[PDB]
Amino acid sequence: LTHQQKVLRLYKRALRHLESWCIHRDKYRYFACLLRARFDEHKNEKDMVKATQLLREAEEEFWHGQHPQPYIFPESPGGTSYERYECYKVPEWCLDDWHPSEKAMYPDYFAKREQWKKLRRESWEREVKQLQEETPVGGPRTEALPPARKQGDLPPLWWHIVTRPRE
Amino acid sequence: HAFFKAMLFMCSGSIIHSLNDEQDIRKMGGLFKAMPFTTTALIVGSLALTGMPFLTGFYSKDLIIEAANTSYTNAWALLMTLIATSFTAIYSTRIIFFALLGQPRFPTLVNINENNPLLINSIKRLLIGSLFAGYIISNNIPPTTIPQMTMPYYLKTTALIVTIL
Amino acid sequence: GGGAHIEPRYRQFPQLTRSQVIQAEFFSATMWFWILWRFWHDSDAVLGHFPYPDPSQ
Amino acid sequence: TTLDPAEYDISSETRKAQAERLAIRSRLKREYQLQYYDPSRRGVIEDPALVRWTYARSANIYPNFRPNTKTSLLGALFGIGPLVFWYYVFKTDRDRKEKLIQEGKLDRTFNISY
Amino acid sequence: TPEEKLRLQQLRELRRRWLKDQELSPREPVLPPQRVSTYRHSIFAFTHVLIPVWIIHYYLKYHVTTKPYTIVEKKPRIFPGDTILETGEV
Amino acid sequence: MELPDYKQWKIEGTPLETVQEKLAARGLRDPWGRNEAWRYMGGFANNVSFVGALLKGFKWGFAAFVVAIGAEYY
Amino acid sequence: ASHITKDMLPGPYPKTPEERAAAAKKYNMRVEDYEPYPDDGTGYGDYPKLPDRSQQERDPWYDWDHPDLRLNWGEPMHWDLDMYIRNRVDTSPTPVNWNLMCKHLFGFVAFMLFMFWVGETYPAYQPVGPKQYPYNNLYLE
Amino acid sequence: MLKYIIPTIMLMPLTWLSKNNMIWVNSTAHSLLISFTSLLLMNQFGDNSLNFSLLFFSDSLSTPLLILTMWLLPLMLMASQHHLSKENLTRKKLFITMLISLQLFLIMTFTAMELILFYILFEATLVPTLIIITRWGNQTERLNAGLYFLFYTLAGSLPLLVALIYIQNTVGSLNFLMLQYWVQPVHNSWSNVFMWLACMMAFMVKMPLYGLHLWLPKAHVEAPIAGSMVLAAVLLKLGGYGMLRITLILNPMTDFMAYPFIMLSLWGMIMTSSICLRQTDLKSLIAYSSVSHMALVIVAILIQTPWSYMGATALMIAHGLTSSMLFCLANSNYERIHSRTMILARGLQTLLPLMATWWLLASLTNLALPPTINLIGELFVVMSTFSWSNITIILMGVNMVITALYSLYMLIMTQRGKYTYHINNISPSFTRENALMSLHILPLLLLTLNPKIILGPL
Amino acid sequence: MNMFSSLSLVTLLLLTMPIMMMSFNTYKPSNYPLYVKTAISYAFITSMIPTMMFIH
Amino acid sequence: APPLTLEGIKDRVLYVLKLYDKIDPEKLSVNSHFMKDDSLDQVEIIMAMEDEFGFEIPDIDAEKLMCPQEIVDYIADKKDVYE
Repeated sequence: LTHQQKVLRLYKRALRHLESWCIHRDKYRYFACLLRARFDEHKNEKDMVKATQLLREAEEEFWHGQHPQPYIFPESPGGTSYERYECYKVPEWCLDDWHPSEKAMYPDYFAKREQWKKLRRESWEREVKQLQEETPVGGPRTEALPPARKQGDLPPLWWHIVTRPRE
Repeated sequence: HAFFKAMLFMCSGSIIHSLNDEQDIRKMGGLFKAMPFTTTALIVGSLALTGMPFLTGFYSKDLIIEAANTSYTNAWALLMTLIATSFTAIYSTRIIFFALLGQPRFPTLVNINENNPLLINSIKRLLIGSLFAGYIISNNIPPTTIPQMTMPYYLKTTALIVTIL
Repeated sequence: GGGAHIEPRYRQFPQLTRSQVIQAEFFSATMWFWILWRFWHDSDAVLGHFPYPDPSQ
Repeated sequence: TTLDPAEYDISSETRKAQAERLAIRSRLKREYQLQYYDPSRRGVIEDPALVRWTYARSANIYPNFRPNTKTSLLGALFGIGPLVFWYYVFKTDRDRKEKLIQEGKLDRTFNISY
Repeated sequence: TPEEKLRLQQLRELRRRWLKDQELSPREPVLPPQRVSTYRHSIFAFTHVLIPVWIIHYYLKYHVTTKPYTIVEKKPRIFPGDTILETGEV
Repeated sequence: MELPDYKQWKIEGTPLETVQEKLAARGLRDPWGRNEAWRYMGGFANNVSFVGALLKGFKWGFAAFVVAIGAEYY
Repeated sequence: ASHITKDMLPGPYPKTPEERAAAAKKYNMRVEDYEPYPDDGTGYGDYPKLPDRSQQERDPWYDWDHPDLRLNWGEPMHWDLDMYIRNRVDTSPTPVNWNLMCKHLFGFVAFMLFMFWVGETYPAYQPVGPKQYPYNNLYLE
Repeated sequence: MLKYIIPTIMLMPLTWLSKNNMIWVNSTAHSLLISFTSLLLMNQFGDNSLNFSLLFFSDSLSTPLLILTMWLLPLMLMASQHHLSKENLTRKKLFITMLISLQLFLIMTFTAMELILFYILFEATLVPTLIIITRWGNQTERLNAGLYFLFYTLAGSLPLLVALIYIQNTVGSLNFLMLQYWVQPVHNSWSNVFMWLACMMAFMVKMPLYGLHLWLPKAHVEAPIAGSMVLAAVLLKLGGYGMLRITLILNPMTDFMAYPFIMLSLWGMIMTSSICLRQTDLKSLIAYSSVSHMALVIVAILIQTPWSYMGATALMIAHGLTSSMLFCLANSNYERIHSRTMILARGLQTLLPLMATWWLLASLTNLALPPTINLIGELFVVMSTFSWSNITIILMGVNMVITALYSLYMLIMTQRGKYTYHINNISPSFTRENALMSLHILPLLLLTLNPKIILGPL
Repeated sequence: MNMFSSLSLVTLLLLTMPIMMMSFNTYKPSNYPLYVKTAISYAFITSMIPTMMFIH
Repeated sequence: APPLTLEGIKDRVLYVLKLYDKIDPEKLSVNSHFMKDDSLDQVEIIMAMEDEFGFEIPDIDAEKLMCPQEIVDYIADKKDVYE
């Protein structure tokens, strides 16, 4: 993380912590531009300690008095009912063993199920042809070419390209 | 007491399912956003929760704190139990003043729904029995003990005034 | 999906079905019919009281 | 209590060449996902971090061990310590009860059970 | 960022295409298969409640004559003296 | 579907929007107000009342005590 | 059948730079604040080179943690520091150490002395002397 | 046993005599037919006592104990067929015969009529169980655990021959427990202390203590193929009942030195329960549970005076069905995940919903749901040692509280998400996996209907 | 007088009937939240009867 | 119980262009790229959807949100939109 974008990680949560405490909507909305004037103290300057002392005093009065049980937007890392839908929980590929008269239903769905597998069954003449080439030695985050230079299939095929939908 | 919150969590449960994901006292609005009936159901319950002026549990709540007149307590106990009668009463309006009073505010696609006679059968069956709870059972009972029957000046009903403030 | 009994909104105050409000209105009255037996007939202390019970002589 | 936990410190420009410690793990992550994505695996990953975990915890602690310190002989203050103390409770017990059971009586007369 | 531009364009042509694939129900694809197959209130409750009445009452009439402690019903709690006795009370 | 059209609300009453007039001694000033003034105005100032509204407007609080009392009464 | 550096060994100073990472990559090039020096204090039966403890700890807490699964659920490859105490434990909140609850429980510690007093309703206190006169002194007549 | 050992020895010239793969269906078929003959001639009345025929059987009169001994052989053959079918047929049939031979000595044992036939049968085991650990086990460090499986039980049991023949030449003859009417008392000496010491200490080798029990999480940790003889090792540990035979008489009055066996089995009781909440092995997880409430019964016996023999009769079979059933849970979920480490099993409860009921009721026998056969005896251990003193409820009650966590510590490990892995472990709990998982609670709660037969003299 | 507590034992018996019908022994076309609600619906008046005999 | 399709977000992302009074309703509809219109123009432009949508807006959502239709693109991946 860099020093300039360290301002941005605080700036969104500076106002996000405030609407936890408000009672109206305009009461929170009146303090948006009102807090903006403090942000408009040093508009554009150098990147040295003058920009760090604006953040070094943003240690206090940001963590100091921070969010007394705030809003959480319940579908989140925290919050209630964040992972509540777990009786279903999307068991993708639980459907290998059937021993049919249980595979009687959905006839066209299984006919398409084996169809997509040939896209995964034939990708390593193309994906592994660039997997040895795109990585220089052992370097950074290893996504492929996002078109794979002819046809990107996927590169992340198929557990990510057919990833779990929510309900 | 068994009448009360099985109504109340279920009456508030229709409100949360109406929005389907916040379950916060934040972002609620006023009472009348096409919500006639369940707001009428809450104020039956919330006024009873203030400390029973003549509502559902009046023949049980009042005959005990006025049975604390003749006692042999710590005397810190009567200086601790009767104060919470106000603290019970301020629980009531807290959902009135924050979910039922102010301007309408919560996120959009307002998909409210209150039309299911399955739920209407449940609420109507309770409140008929809820209001006549302490007033039919205690109306016909063989007596067991001796009542107080003396509640003097400056010592008698001021816990109701504790609820008023 | 299947039914359009109550419409979706964009904060325009979508109206009610105008039949729940009758039953909403009825049980706001029979609860205040019960303001009858609060005072009539019921008092705060139907007991009588003591004259600061002094006269021992 | 447990902890402060010191979620903020200083930078700019302490240890400019310290970065790309993710290059250790992203090479393993590339070795992870290439092992993870294949048309036929039918089995678990070897995952040697759990192999080196339990076997260097359940076993290979007694070859590590030596009694060259008294803080390794410190277990005398926890194992045999209270084990004398419960008997120091219980030896004082059961005899004071017995003397009141031998000399004098205190029980009810309908104590068939027991 | 201009790097992920070709990303998430073919992914929408793969993931949502898989969801276009996943949205699939050919003529309600239940077979089921084979085979097939209010006012009464005549036997739905009569099998429910009206049958176990006679069985358990037989289990009590055949119980008091066997066990020496049957029902152990308490005293009369009578303030006057009445016709079940011969005397009266003021 | 197409209910939130622009140039629709166009803040006109809304005494809550007097705080945007309050910042005129500082100057911010135009952008923006329509977010917090989305659903405050219109019939959204219905504004359910004080203790009378928990008596439900005195609409049914004291209706049937004078009609029930009373006859016979000899 | 993995025999090469199958576990830890009698460390921690048998050329500790050649420990991490010829195998067991807890450190990248023996300067990552996770080189296998942290044998707590040895002599005991603790961990040796031990790709183990005093590395940065006190929580895997199931964070946002999107660059892999990587928090606690979804198997990052080789970052084992300590386990079996953390599937139910967390990081620091906004308040700090202050044990005010014993002072909060001290509210009855003043009224614990009030437990010695009596609680008769009538009459009032008049706490000046023995003129209160609790029990029976004289006879009928 | 008139003819109980007699039909089952004829089952032995039937394994290698038979055909090919028919040997599994044939061996199970004959085996259940003996189970009725066990039930029939036994369970007779009944008032002190049923001396059965002669000098080889006293009919297990005071404690039946013998029905449980005969379930297991038509119960493990269906379990051992998980991972055994990779060898020659003549080598696999030898593995069948040695387990059948294990039952025959234990059929004559638990009745045994005597004491000089007891010890030769008390040591008649440990020969077939040791061979099972050596061949067709798991990965290495087997052979030291085979040596720790010896050199303790044999180390402690040898002074019994020093003790018993010293009794046989002194006072009468120990052929008959019922000719033990004349029993001289034993006073406090410096010779008689050792006489009681060798009489008792060998029985602490099998049902363990806080001491000398390191071998017990070796045979259960390093174990045969899929809990095969591990189920038999459950009866091997509980089958040290013979303290009930011996110390009921034959120095009963030495209780002055009972205390360090009371205390050591009591603080060690509360300790070894919590010694496994940070364990990383499934087969070690049930093993330390099997120490704790098996160490509960020892203070029920050295403390005399029944209302203690009542529950201790039932507490032997309490985990004897339960821990055998838990090992059946642990023998499963290993043919599908080939490592026994519990942490790798995140993301269960969704692939196998049918056996998820069986996880619930099994661990509901440790909380134990007081109308069962488990909390019907633990209340009588309460009923005894509270009459000893008022302190004993404390350390014994926390044992009922630690295993409340320690059982549900396993159940919650099944519930996790997205499972990260497992293109294997597909198999949705086939017929052998769930029919063998049955027939444990199916007699257990059945015995809770009229629990009259599970009662000692007593 | 025998039917003072006999109706209580009937009340303490019909709860098992949705459990006895869980064994798929000619079970009802499923409607199981409805069938349970009906099973509770007739026990209440059965529960109402011996309350009147107690207060006499 | 109410479903959702592609057309709801195509209203709202275009609507907040006119809701914010700094941006006139004369820009481009779906691809304005926001540089022709540092803080408070990459956070404030999505602080309104913090009020309306508000699913906490993670750290990677800033550097993608330059292309205003690339804002709309991944929401259908998150909100699981039709077909």
